[PDB]
Amino acid sequence: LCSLDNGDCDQFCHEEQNSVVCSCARGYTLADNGKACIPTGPYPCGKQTLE
Amino acid sequence: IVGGQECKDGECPWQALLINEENEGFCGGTILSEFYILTAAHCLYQAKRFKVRVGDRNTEQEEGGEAVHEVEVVIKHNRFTKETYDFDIAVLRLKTPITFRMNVAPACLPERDWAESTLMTQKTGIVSGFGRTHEKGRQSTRLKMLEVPYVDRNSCKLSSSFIITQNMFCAGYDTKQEDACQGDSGGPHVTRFKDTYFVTGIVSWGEGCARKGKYGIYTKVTAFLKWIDRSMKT
Ligand SMILES: N=C(N)c1ccc(CNC(=O)CNC(=O)[C@@H](COCc2ccccc2)NS(=O)(=O)Cc2ccccc2)cc1
Ligand SMILES: [Ca+2]
Ligand SMILES: [Ca+2]
Repeated sequence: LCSLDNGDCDQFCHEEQNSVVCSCARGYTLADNGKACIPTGPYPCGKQTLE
Repeated sequence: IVGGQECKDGECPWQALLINEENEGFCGGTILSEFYILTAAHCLYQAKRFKVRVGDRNTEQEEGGEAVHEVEVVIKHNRFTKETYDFDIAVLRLKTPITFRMNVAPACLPERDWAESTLMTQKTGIVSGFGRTHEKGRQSTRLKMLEVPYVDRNSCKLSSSFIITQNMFCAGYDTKQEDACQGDSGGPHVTRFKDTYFVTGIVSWGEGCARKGKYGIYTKVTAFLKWIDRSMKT
């Protein structure tokens, strides 16, 4: 269930075929584990900037 | 912003400030990408011509991180009307792309269903801007941010003297003296999720600022995601 801790997804969670399917916003690519979202550039959307 | 805190270095990078001829900020906006800014439609009546400044946190001086951008295209929602403040949303396309850097970065656009079931069901969101720090005061020179609790939709309707349409939601406190205010309009209301911030609202209106028994009213972004995509696509 996506209702269970967002299905362990980093960002978007969908309950397709009774199973979890995670996706990401633009600027990120889904990780090999199909859960984490990996940034593509130095300034991915939604991240505060440390430098 | 009434109460809350000052946005520290790199804390509110998606904040945008609309400035008039005198380089005075009159409304806020949210950076969606290098060419697009999200703001409120009622901000388009607050000034003849205007520009968009990013990376600013103090309008009293020039640090060297700020950057001004001219507005190429203005896309205001056709159904907007000052009579109800419904459909209070607009998207601006800049002539030149924003250079992302310290204090300058976009906020993420979430998906509709996920946003409504996971982001708007969170305890709080965050609103920011250079608006007034008090109801009768002047515009703030420092960018401020404020954690605003999501407000039960029912409680809000009962507290409002005006109609709360399905294109708006409320946030803030019933009596605590913290709230967005005039000048913050068009500004961002973002929701944090696992260290990633998603745009969830647009500073729209309110009966006064931080008044007891009253909340802050924001344009419900999830209700315009498709409209926003179209505006950015075409
Ligand atoms: N969170 C917040 N507290 C907040 C955030 C942003 C803004 C900026 N936007 C505006 O002011 C839009 N104008 C209004 O809201 C009018 C009219 O409100 C009634 C209404 C009529 C028709 C349809 C729907 C509502 N109120 S005010 O009390 O005169 C606004 C003000 C408050 C303080 C100093 C100056 C003006 C204001 C308050
Ligand atoms: Ca400055
Ligand atoms: Ca209040």
